[PDB]
Amino acid sequence: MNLTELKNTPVSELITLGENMRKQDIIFAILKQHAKSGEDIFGDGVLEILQDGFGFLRSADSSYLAGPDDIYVSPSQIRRFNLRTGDTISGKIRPPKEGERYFALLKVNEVNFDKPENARNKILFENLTPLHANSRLRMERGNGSTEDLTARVLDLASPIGRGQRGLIVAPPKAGKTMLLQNIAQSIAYNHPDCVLMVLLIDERPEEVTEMQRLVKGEVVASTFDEPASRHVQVAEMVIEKAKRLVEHKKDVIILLDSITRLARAYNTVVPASGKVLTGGVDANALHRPKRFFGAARNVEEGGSLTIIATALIDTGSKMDEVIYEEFKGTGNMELHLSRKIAEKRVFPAIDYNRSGTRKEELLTTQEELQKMWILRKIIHPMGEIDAMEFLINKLAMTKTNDDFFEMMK
Amino acid sequence: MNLTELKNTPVSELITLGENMNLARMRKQDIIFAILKQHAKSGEDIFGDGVLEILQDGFGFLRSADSSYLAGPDDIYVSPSQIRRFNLRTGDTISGKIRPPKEGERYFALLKVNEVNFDKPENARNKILFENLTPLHANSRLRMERGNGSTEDLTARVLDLASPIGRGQRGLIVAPPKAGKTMLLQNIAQSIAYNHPDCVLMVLLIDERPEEVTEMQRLVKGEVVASTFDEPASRHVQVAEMVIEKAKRLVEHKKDVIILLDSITRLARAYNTVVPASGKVLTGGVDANALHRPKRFFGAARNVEEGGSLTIIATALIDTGSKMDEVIYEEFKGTGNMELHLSRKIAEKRVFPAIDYNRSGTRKEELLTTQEELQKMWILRKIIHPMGEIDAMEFLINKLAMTKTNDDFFEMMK
Amino acid sequence: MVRVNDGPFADFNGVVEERLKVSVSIFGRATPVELDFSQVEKA
RNA sequence: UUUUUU
Ligand SMILES: Nc1ncnc2c1ncn2[C@@H]1O[C@H](COP(=O)(O)OP(=O)(O)O)[C@@H](O)[C@H]1O
Ligand code: BEF
Ligand code: BEF
Ligand SMILES: [Mg+2]
Ligand SMILES: [Mg+2]
Repeated sequence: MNLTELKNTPVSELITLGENMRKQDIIFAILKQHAKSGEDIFGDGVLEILQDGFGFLRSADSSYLAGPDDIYVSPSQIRRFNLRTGDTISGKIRPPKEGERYFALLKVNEVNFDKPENARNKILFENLTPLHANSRLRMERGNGSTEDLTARVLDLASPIGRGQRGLIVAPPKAGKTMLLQNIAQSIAYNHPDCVLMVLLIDERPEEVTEMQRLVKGEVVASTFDEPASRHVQVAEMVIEKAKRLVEHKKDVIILLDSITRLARAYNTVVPASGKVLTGGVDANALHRPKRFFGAARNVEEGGSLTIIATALIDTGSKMDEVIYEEFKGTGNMELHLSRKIAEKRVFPAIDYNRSGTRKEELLTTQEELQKMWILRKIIHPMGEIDAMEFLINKLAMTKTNDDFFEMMK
Repeated sequence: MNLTELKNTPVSELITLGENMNLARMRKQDIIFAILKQHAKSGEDIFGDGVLEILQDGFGFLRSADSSYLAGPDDIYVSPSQIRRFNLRTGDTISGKIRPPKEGERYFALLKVNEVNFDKPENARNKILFENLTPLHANSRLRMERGNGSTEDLTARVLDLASPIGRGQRGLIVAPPKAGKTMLLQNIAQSIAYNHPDCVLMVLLIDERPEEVTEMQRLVKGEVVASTFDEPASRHVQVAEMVIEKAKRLVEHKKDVIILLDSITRLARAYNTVVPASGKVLTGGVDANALHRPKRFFGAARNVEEGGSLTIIATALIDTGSKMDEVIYEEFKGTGNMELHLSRKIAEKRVFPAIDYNRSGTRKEELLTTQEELQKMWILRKIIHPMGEIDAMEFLINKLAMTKTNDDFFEMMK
Repeated sequence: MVRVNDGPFADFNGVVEERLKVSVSIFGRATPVELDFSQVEKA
């Protein structure tokens, strides 16, 4: 008998189940009747601690925003297990008493899919020792797929490891979103062990539904129908949840689209400092988004936080150049996409020379790196379009990059 | 029996040592506190140390390196009378006997100061202040070339030829993001640890990647103070101020200090963040009064005739699309006297070190080179100038790779 | 015929025209490069 | 806000 399980089941099954004993009211009455029997009730959600010291368990069906079925978590419970915003909580609950408006948490069974006692003893995210990415996250399916081309080129141009802090940088309509979707598919197939989250900020609503029905993971969104205030709050919840999972030695990946628009939202809510950078960006506005992107890191103790976010350039607005260059000096991987290549309908429209990854020797074998190095020396003299036409025709001849390398010989 | 020595030792050895005098449940900080108190009960002396920071009220505390010289729980109170006695000032490394806090107190107190800047306390009363030291151009060359025929040594060798570094230099590794500035600073740090172990090496990391902090502290043989981009600008400023004052104190003791700063452009941005608005803003969004403080920070680096020096090699950013960084870079160029430029064009061809030879250089390089060494570098620059950026580096690296040292390379030129 | 086991041209074969002037058949463009005697191995 | 940023 769980609250979110009742919220998921269709109304028809709920009405039948309640007769055996608005939809929100069906669930409420069913839960109360089960409480009358003396049987236990259960609920769950991600914790959000308010300023007063108490918190609520937000639900995914409300994008982790305030919801009618939110579960109150008392301050004493938060202090007992050192809970912090982002902690996924599951436990026994009770309907609200007279003069109350919320379900209350009686006992916490699970904190971050683990024993509550262990959440008292753990090393905090702020204290984890950072590292450059060690373990390679290979995107190439190898299934000889035509979509796989995007993954294969990615592996050659800008490898991705666990804890990477990368950017898919390109002008509007260059292929950033679909490239992020290609990455999401590659992650679900090649790395089902990783905890995949897709954060969509200030982007098209149809892409939200396209992404949640396409990726095998969790999708949190805040479309351009929403104000900047909402974008910020939602992103903060998601990033804190990632940090908690990393404290449990998990390999989390966040595909963010778009991080440029998230930075704009921060610039919208930031207190005016009396100093404004070129493009209309407050001098203090990029500190918060910089810490958000900089969350991504490799941990020596165990686990990692990867963030692959899309960024905008050549928008005519200098603000986006500032944001992009600031994030480049924060991260360590950029896959550039060219409008010139995309207008010729050449996909993936990847600017090979501008793309790249820092310390890529930590993510590649000795000979793989030597082969990529040659390949770059060969592609550099070519034009943006010529480079991709050349590379895609050569890769299309084989199923995998390994066979392509063997052809180079 | 020293506080920081107890903080360094693992908890296992601390619990065993304390049981010899239940500690398993309590936090490590408590193990140290209880152990220190018990030793004080015996009448035996206790000791502590740290860098001084004087508050506005006239008293100070001894900050610790494990807190990046910020406020810490184990900070040692230094009474105003102690500061006046030995003319102590913020940055002074202090070592002395300490006592646990009494009832109504929250801090360890300093009984007697044994050592002020690794020297006798009386000598700190009598010294010439940093503001009064007579400045000079760099005299003593700090040669970076290992000579071990290493492939990393290439970066050092080219550096020696393009922009020599002397004691008291005020230099900049200028380049766009991902051109090789940080790794070039790491190469410099290695060369300093091997060729100049006498110099006091400090590595200040401001607003840069966190993995580089741990990479640097496990790589360089020196002290590493950091304030990553996870930190606000306020923290960057305060940390940098502590480090620069500590350097000045050591130079007052005729020491040759070197500060490898990455990045000084971001430090300048932090100053612009906390500076009071003047109602006048320069090109790129930089307050008209914002660069005075960072300019004094970079300008601290100088050669002293009386003895010792302060060198600062800091990285700067260009071609970021943000005019602010061009302003900061050009302002620092008119403050310093050495710039090693790195080219994004060379770096994209995977040619390292990606050094822009023509743009690099050092002022008054005749004070840092022999007569014939300077003549050979001069000829070499005349030959490299007509070449393109990339062609210049490919040519020079292929020629240098033929020999182990620059001296043999010069003998080949004949 | 000659084999290259050092640098980017490692794991490749070729022929010495005349330091050794050995070209490597890479992609669909010959890359003539000069390797030392130890940088390459006889075929 | 304008100017400055340009
Ligand atoms: N001397 C070098 N040899 C090989 N690779 C280098 C060298 N210098 C830089 N690189 C490559 O460039 C990348 C970024 O260099 P970095 O020093 O971080 O530049 P910046 O500090 O200007 O951002 C590194 O991850 C490294 O792969
Ligand atoms: F218009 Be695209 F999504 F940047
Ligand atoms: F991105 Be580099 F460190 F300037
Ligand atoms: Mg898009
Ligand atoms: Mg760097």
